[PDB]
Amino acid sequence: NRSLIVTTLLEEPFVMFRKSDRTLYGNDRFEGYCIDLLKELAHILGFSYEIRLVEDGKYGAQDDKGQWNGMVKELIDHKADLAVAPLTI
Repeated sequence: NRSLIVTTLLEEPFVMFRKSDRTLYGNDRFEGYCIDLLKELAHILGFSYEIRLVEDGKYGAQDDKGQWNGMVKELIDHKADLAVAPLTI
């Protein structure tokens, strides 16, 4: 039942800006493919989420210490629960 904290980065058309004439709050800032996937997945497993921004604007990028940034280090330090955007395996 629990809001799996989403960090995000905007990519086209995976996670776009939502452009509407409604006033958009947070999650409503973002439209796109993985948003529709996330709604599907919440309808599957019956819990919830909360979309936030990325910590620096990056997809992510390791250094030579193993030091990531972006959404990658957002899920390394476990300071999001989900990361709705295209992230490579």
